[PDB]
Amino acid sequence: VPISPIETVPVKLKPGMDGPKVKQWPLTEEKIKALVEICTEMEKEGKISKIGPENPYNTPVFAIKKKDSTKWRKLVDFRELNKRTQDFWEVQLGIPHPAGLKKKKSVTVLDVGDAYFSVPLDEDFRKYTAFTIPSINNETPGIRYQYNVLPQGWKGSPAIFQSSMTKILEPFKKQNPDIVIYQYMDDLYVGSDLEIGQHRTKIEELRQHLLRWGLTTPDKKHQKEPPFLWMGYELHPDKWTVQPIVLPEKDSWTVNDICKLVGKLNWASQIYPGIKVRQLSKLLRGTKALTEVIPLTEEAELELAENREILKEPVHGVYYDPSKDLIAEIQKQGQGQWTYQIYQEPFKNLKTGKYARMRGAHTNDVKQLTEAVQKITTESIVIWGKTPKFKLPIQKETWETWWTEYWQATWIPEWEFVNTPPLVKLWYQLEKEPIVGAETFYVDGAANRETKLGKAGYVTNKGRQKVVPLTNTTNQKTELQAIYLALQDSGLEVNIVTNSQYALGIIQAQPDKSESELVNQIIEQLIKKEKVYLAWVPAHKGIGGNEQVDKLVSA
Amino acid sequence: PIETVPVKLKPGMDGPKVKQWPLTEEKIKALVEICTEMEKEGKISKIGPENPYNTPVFAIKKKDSTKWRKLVDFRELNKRTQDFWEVQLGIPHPAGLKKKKSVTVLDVGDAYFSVPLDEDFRKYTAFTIPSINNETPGIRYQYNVLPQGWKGSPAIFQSSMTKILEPFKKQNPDIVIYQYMDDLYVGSDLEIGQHRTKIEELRQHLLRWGLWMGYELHPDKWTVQPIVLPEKDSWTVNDIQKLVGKLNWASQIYPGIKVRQLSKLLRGTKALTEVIPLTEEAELELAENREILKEPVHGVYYDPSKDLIAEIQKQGQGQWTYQIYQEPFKNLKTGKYARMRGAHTNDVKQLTEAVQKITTESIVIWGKTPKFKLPIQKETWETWWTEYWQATWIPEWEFVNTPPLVKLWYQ
DNA sequence: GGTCGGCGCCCGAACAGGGACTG
DNA sequence: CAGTCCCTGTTCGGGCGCCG
Repeated sequence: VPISPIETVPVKLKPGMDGPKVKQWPLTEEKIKALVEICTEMEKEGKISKIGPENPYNTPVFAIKKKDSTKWRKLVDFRELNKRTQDFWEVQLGIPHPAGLKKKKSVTVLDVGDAYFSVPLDEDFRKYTAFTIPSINNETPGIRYQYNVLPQGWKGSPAIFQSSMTKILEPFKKQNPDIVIYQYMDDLYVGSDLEIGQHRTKIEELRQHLLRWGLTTPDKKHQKEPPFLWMGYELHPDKWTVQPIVLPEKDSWTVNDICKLVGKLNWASQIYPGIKVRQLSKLLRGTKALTEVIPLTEEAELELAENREILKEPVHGVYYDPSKDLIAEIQKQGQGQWTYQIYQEPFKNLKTGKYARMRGAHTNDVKQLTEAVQKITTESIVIWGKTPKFKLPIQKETWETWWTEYWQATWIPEWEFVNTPPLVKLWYQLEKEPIVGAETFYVDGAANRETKLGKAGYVTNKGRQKVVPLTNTTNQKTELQAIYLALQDSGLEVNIVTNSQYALGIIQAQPDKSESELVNQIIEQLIKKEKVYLAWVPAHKGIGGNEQVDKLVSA
Repeated sequence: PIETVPVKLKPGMDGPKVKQWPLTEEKIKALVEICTEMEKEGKISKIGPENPYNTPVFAIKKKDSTKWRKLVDFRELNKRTQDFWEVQLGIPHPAGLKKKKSVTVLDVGDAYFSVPLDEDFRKYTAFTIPSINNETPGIRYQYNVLPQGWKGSPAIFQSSMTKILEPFKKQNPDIVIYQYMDDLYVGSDLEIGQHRTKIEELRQHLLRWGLWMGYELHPDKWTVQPIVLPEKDSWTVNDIQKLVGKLNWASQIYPGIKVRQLSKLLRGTKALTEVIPLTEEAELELAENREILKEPVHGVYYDPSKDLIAEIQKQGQGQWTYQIYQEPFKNLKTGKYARMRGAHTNDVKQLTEAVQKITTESIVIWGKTPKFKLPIQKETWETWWTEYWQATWIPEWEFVNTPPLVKLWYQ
């Protein structure tokens, strides 16, 4: 067997474990013909070699159809191999995005062939890549091969190819520094600001530099004229857009279906602004069978129809211009949902997106807005390496009020206010000092761990009082209920004294939404008030009426 | 031609496997230039995917410095080699360093590039350089010399360092010199003028052996933040309720605290804004409790076998309080920072500055870095903290969310 | 078909750590 | 006292998309 022009990556197994020894699956007669035809072709080219009984290893093998071609792809079920091989550190840290490309004079795209089959495997590792090819007869012993290149299906094949490919491009990139080469596996986006004459020369220089290592650049996959098909997009000299997305039109929707629907809606949200998957993801909660057919709710059918209405119109993105600033603007789409657009010139979106994660049982719009800014910041640094300037639907004074008074550290990068309703605001403000002339409510609540019964009420300085029996409750729900009562039976200005750190920690965080209906009722009463002062006192210390109301709600 | 000191991980543990976070453009361009240069000087060499280990990498600019500096987050590697730099080749901590009138820090990380690393240990010093928009896959390297920011580097170089410092320690015996990581702490009771000159004498004393920085500290002027009670002449119900709650919380630190006579002032269901006169038994319980807060807590002392822990509280208006302890309510030191960089505009910058000051103080006093309890959400911190870091070490931290209880540490 | 790697989303289940009360 | 229970937050396992 000849020597391959690329240096080989030494691969070991995990210490103490032997190679795989698994029996072959029974294969359909149409797949055996496709395998023997492709096996017999690859041993002629030096990519697989025969092995005898001295190889005690074996692993299953099969084949799937190629998309839009009569050719078959050979895949090996290396699940038992991959368990015992050494771990690899993948060098693909993410996926490039067209919004990060810069306008270049000339653009060229190519795709090499038999990529994994043009890179050799380590000599001492080929023995563990032994597999059997079942013949048309079950009594035939079958032909046993071992791989000489990176087997499609092994966990180290992508990792080894990406690193070997970069090593071959380094000498070219070192000689041609002004040439931009986006390397993602077998696809090479090449662009330069050189004139179109000396462009094609450097292209030819690359196709010959890659040829010296057994990497073929077929003219079938060579692309010299716009538009270019790169990473599933359409690159034009001034704009770009995704390749057409097709949503299913099922009359009867299954769970799995929603998942392909939801998956493509998230993929479309990167340039199609305003995609919502709130009501469609509400169909995937608490379901067990990927196939338990599920009827679409009224809110989900509306959400689907809106999304179909956004996909009819054509949209496109632009490229990144380093000379001008990066801008990102956010809107409050719905309750728990957010959208944003990143651009440099008005209405010329580099890309869009959405954020809708519910973090915590109690939150407000300001928290979610801060979470959204951070998600945009990280994503922007991935693609452009810088933080955009932000246009936020929150008043400057609103944000200044929040971050200065919040006990956690919180911050938003350089931003400016944009008057786009609905505006994010704080729905209520707790006073910092007790209110003069306002009735003072000493609240408490308790419950029984066994009976699940409890009381909750208050005692005031004007003699007012209430105690309410509660069934199927906890100690925490009662201390919250006691505050709800004081809010109901008080005027517009009220002072409230509790001994509940749990209740006080939730309210001071100024939430406007909650998963607990009792909190939402407390919020609704807090918005109706003009001035509210909360205070904490230690319990069981004989403080004011807090000990008097502790003895009333004891049982 | 120097012999390599053999190093091994702690038993039954693999190398670090931490993903590289996204980096800005100004950082990636700085790492490329440095790494190609360090590759050209043979300090590092490119590797491949067969190395399953990786450590995050980013760049910093020290306070009032224009040149970039490569920094590696070997916190995970240092946790996994802890038995080396503590048992075999430990460094003593001079208890007199914190008593000096002026202490100066010097980055000596460039010297570690002169000593080769153990061949079998280079596999764990692996790191990856990302690219903007993932243009190219990760450009991986590994260290072929003593890496900056690794706990095992100053321990191997300790024998070489002491021999360089002996001619200077002999001429100046009253000068205290401590080495922690890539930094060198030199403290002296000399006047500020002749102190800086002796620093330059050292600097040229290290330039002749194959090695520059400057950051001055004054540990004798480090103050602590005690728990203080208000001196009001007219007390309202709310004032007394806040006072009892704060004194009740302080009772976990000073057991001698009593709130019996003050709670008696809170018997009736009175309005919060109503003015209450202090009884004679309460005015004495208040004055006695003020004296207990002047006394030091009984039974507090540093334990070298225990890990330090630091808590930070945001007090607003650029005020930040902190406490260092090993066992709860046994605070080795308390304090308060005000007017740091980014006050009144950035809380992450202030929180980043406060951690650095606290860590620096922990190195001067005990020679350890505390594990921080940061008052910030995890996602907020991990997004911005690298933009304000100006130090060669990185402490450990965790994220807490303790609602303000009462104002124990700030009036 | 039921290969590999990367990144993203959505969900639930398992994990985990602190507070109040009881044991 | 040490044990729960109540609550809340995080981490991971598993589905889809997209790319190769």
